[PDB]
Amino acid sequence: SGFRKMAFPSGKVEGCMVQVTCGTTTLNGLWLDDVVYCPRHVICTSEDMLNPNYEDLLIRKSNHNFLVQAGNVQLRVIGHSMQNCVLKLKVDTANPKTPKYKFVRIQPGQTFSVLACYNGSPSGVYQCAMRPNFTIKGSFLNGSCGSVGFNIDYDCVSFCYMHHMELPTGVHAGTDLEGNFYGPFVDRQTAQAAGTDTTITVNVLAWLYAAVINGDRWFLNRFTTTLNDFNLVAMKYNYEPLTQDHVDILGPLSAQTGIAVLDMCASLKELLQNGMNGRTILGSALLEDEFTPFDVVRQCSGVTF
Amino acid sequence: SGFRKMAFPSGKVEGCMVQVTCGTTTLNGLWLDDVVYCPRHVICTSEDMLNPNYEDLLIRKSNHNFLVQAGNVQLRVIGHSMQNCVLKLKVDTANPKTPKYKFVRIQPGQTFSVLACYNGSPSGVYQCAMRPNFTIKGSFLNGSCGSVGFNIDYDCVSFCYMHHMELPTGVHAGTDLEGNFYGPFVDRQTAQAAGTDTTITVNVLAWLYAAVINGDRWFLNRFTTTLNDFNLVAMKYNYEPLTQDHVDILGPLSAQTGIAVLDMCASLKELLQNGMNGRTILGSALLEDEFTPFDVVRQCSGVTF
Ligand SMILES: CS(=O)(=O)Oc1ccc2c(NC(=O)Cc3cccc(Cl)c3)cncc2c1
Ligand SMILES: [Cl-]
Repeated sequence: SGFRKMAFPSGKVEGCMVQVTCGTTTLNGLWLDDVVYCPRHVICTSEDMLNPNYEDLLIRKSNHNFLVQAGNVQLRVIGHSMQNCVLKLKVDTANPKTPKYKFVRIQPGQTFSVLACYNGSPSGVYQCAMRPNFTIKGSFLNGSCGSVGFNIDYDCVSFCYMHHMELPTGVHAGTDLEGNFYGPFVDRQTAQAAGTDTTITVNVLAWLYAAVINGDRWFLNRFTTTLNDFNLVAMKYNYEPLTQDHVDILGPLSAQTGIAVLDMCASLKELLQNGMNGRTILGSALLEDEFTPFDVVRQCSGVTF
Repeated sequence: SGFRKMAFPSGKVEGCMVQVTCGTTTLNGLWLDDVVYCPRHVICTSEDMLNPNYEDLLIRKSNHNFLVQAGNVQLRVIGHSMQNCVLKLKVDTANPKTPKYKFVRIQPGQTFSVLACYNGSPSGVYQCAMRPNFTIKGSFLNGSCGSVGFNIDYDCVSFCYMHHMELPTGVHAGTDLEGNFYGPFVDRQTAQAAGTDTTITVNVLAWLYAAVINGDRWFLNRFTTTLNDFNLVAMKYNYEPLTQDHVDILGPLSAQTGIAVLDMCASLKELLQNGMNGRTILGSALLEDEFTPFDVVRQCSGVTF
């Protein structure tokens, strides 16, 4: 029993965190096999950041311009290349702590653990979701660039995010491990704004199913809805549209609790109209959207209370 | 920017998690040097739990009755003893991954990271506080017994909790690493209830300072109060008393934001008698009490491990 926002154990990832220095700039890199991955903006000055020509800045660099530090050991850089917005530094030693890994690009609504690092040293781990506007609501300070987001499904680490920048509203933007940004963002200090954010509807529904499994039923009602009527109402509250794919994904939780997805959708429409009335759901006074349907099944028991 | 509930990197602890089997029971153990620590109830059947005589049950066991598994390796048990509610199993091999460690007993209000394990395998990491009623609001399933709570002090791991049981309300009870329970609980299948819980006041104040640092100032007011006047309000809303020690501990956050502790207390006083009025603080509609003053300074300064 109990439901917590839970991150994956960060051990396999901590053993990959290195410090990357290029001139006066210092950020974090990810050491996998004989390659160190880091944001390509490590080669820029603050004066270059407005309109950088990364290809032109990179061609002017040599392997000895990059200082890579793993704990108290200097790693020797023997090659450098760029893949989209990520810089790949070939080193002379394969990381003996390299876990079984994959590079995965995630869709909005998906969750992951972030190992926040400063100077190649892990300082904290937290759980978060890729927002529908492609930003992440992280907790990042100066020097956190290069920190990674991951999922550890079974014994394999799947890397899905690398931190690059903070937008003016305090939210964060980054890339997958192939250097492709999530969202309409660029690694430039030009004016960039995150689009209007919305609530991840399928995730709130999954969290309502988790509350039912944990014994909370006060919000349930005798109503059901069409999928279209649910969307007309939910979109008025800045909720993401619920697709037929989302309904299918909630199928196992619906089977386990005995509450059809469109029946749970009717509880949600009521919650958005009535508020909580001083009540809480799983210790929260807001509807929680950073738990996917897969997270709920993984965390929760197979017997409803 | 950003403020998240963040756990310590779990790496140093994951390297200590082992599986302990005694007959039909399987739970987790902590392997430090040549000793494996686990709950003493691992030696009990379900009938034994009703009223156990642990010394009598233990004297009937031999070293070969305990199966200890570290990854895919069988550890040889060469001795067994009991310290309060923890069983200590002497093994032939010292853990090569043993970090620098301490065993510490924490006070209610202090926070820690929990590495939830099943079959000696870490599956999740979350942050939580020792409640004033000595229970922890964890997220635990069957087989999580023996999972540990910890903090990191520079490069030293401070072990403060070992999971033993779940109370009927879904909250959890456990011991320090010396086998001494937190709270008026016993390791026995019998009726046990958690006392009425209170809010950790100094922690809410620290979380209000974190909101100010992050730009949330709507709750600030021109007013100030006294420790006497405030503690009358605190008693009335089931809040823990605020001591002069708590005021001193909040000193650095007070200096950084320019809001005196009794000035922040008058904001908390108003939040209790009037509510949030549809507003949120750090994305929350409730006053958060699971972040200590040290946690806030650490997350707003970028301390690494
Ligand atoms: C005082 S503060 O604002 O919280 O400190 C920061 C500073 C930089 C932060 C940072 N790095 C950048 O945004 C630098 C940058 C600039 C323009 C383009 C690009 Cl691709 C990168 C990432 N995360 C949190 C950050 C907090
Ligand atoms: Cl995805």
